[PDB]
Amino acid sequence: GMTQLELLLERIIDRVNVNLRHQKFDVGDYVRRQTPHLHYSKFYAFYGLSADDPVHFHFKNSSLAGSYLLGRVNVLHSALYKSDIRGDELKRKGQHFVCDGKMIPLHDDEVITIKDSFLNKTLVHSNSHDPESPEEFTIRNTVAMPYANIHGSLTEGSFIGSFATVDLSTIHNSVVRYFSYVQTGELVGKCVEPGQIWIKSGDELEFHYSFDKAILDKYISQEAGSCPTGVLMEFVEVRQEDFEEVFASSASGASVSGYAVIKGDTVIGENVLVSQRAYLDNAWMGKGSNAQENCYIINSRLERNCVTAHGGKIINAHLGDMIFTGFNSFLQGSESSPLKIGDGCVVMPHTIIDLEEPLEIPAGHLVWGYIRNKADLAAHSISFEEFAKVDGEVTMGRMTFRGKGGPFLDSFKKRIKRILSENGKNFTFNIIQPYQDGDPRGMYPTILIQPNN
Amino acid sequence: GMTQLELLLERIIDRVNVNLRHQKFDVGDYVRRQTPHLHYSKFYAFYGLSADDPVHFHFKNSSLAGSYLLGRVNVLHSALYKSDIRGDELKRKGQHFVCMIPLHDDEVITIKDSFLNKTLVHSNSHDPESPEEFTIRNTVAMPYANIHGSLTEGSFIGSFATVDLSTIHNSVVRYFSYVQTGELVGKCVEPGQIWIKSGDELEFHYSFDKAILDKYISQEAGSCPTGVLMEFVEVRQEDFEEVFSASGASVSGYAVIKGDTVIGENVLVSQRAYLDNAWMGKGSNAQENCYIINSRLERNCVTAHGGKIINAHLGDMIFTGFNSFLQGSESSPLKIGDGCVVMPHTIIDLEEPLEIPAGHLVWGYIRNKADLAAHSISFEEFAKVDGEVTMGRMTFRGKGGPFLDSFKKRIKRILSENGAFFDGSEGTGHAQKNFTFNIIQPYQDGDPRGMYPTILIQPNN
Ligand SMILES: [Cl-]
Ligand SMILES: [Cl-]
Ligand SMILES: [Cl-]
Ligand SMILES: [Cl-]
Ligand SMILES: [Cl-]
Ligand SMILES: [Cl-]
Repeated sequence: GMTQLELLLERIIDRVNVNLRHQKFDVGDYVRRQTPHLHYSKFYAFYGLSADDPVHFHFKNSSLAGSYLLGRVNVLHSALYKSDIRGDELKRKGQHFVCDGKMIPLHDDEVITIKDSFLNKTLVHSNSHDPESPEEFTIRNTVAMPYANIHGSLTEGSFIGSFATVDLSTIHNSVVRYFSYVQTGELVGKCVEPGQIWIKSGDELEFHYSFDKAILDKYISQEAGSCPTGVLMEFVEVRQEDFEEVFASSASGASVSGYAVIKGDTVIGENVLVSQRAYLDNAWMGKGSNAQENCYIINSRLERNCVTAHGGKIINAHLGDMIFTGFNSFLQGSESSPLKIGDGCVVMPHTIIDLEEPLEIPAGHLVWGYIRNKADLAAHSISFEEFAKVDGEVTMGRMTFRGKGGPFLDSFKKRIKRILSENGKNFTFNIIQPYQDGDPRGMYPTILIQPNN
Repeated sequence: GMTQLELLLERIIDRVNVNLRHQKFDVGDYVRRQTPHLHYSKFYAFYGLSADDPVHFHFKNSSLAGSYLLGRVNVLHSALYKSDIRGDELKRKGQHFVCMIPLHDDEVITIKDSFLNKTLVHSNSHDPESPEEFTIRNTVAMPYANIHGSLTEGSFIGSFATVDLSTIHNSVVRYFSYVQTGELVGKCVEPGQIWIKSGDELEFHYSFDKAILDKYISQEAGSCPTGVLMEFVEVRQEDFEEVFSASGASVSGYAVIKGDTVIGENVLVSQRAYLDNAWMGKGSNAQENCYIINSRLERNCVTAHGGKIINAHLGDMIFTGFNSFLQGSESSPLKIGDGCVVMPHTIIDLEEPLEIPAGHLVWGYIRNKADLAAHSISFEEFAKVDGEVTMGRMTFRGKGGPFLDSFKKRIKRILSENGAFFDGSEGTGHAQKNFTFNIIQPYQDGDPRGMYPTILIQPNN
């Protein structure tokens, strides 16, 4: 027969597949593996406990192997493998969901509910931005691959590829493939191929970029039945070890999680926030800067007020005042080819800078795509000053934009500003173990954790 | 302002004191301590998970620091410090408590508004008033106490005290006292009393000299237990932390096995058993919290919880009672002949070599031969008794024969259930017929520090 876990996976596969059926996309070989009951029972999982935030966890008929969960989370008939479910931004009862001048009071504390889903090394963060569900950040009938980001995005009946990002969007019965970024409000019954960057707000704003596959695949790709490969993968994996070490484990206004890696000649300035799963190596953090979960900052200097979003990687770079580095960005200079970024620049999500020569980006530029040199930069950037005049359609190679450039640019300024603001929490991670043998091996029993009266 | 744990303890104390108010007994200083929140948060607890037995745990408003829990257990508004709650023998739905009523439900342990310190809870409910519920409520228990098949309520159980197969209500049972009396209501049992009482036609009493007892074990309010017995166990609790091929045999991974220990066939060595240079003959059974050291046990020997055997040679089917301390040495070796029954809370501390003949009943305090004479009797002579007998500090009323058979029946049944008589087919038992201890952690800071949150663990549908 099949073990409970082997059966659990097949049922998830089947539920996801029926929902995705119109996309003729089979998740099976992305999920399915060798005697997982044996692989999974090897692992603990961890749940956060805080004196200051009332606990809620409900784990029912699931596996959690190697996962960390924080906040209020239900895991139902699911399998989470080395994922991070971060419910620290979830709203509380009596708080309001605000929408186009309406305010909807929450009946109950917001929870993250994961149901009939398989999440592999996936980060789930922020909260519900869909007024259909203000009390629940629902992920159901979903598969997500390594280093995916489900950021403030209700997801159902969908597939989220490796290093794919879904941002403040409702995802319904859709495929978002590796290294694709989606911020569209809603994505319904779609198939987004790999290496697409897509922003869409209303009917007067739309940005699209598309990576040359031949180039992208070197950094990240994945084939069904096999796990992801490429530079980005090597990069994160080769460092996961150092994260282990730090788990087992001076500047005014600064906060540095114990759950961050801090390495070499790192200098933490004032008002600097370094969150968990942040990785700093020889990092000079200028006043006001903010490293976020799952970002890497290496042999770099950030002058001031720089925000690095989740999955953001910065190597051998010098950043000025208030640079915003988007999701999953790979900004690699070297010692022979240093990278400079001028004040106020916005580096769009999923930007890959991999220098062959020294490069300096001038202040007040919007940057995207693939950049190795000066020519590439010219083909993959524009100044705020020029772009802010745009009212219509612009094409620059693999990039198209439709709408007003001013408000677009402003959407990014507001976002860094809000992060730097809000930015300016006492808890530990408790162990949870699975069945060690027999049929239920690798499964966790039905567990309900809550506060004492 | 008090923390949640400090407050929890006070609440417990106040409840238990109301129960005990007619005895004017204050449990306060036995329970209470310095910044307990800081101390208890330093510890993990453990719950047993089986693929084979449906899990049930419910922990509400409690601290579990350093404790181990197994089987169907509810812990409510309680503080359990380094205790062992063992529900492995609880009954199941459809089984039949003889008095025959059926159980309509699986039997559950419920501990509520109690404080249990290095206490062993075992067996099940022997009260026909409460067949489906083994309750321990408004109770305080001190180190190395046994609550064995005994419902307790509004009571105090002293250090190394044992309450066996009895319902204990608004009573104080003091240190190293053994009670098996069916029910013990509104009583006060002083230290070092051994009391068995069945119906109206049976009663046994022994009493230790206090000057003597106190050297082995004593406790005063506000302080923890002292004495030889305390130094003995504590000097070894370390070897336990570390730890945490014979036909028909079963040795727990959670047991200590040391030196030149030999595990015979059909041998059952349970968790928290401690063997060191123990030759364990076929059928023998080392239970939780027992110690067997520099000893040879010939066969079918059962050593009850707390039983300690040192530098001894035991024959065939010796029954060593609860919390016994049987110490010989190399210059003073101890021999116990076939079939002997060593009553609960027996203390042998040899000054000279001593051999106990086969088919003897032993109790009390024994260092030499003179003492042995004063503190034992042959089954053959005792079986003749129908009436009253006195032997020094020992008193007996009833029929000696039935009394003896009550012991024999027990060892025999234990052996049997243990699968001591495994032929390779029939006589199958525990030693032949599986879980892990999983961790739980408390709150590490603030107000709730040292507390565990509310946890409900159950099977998947
Ligand atoms: Cl896997
Ligand atoms: Cl919406
Ligand atoms: Cl993909
Ligand atoms: Cl204590
Ligand atoms: Cl104990
Ligand atoms: Cl006492």
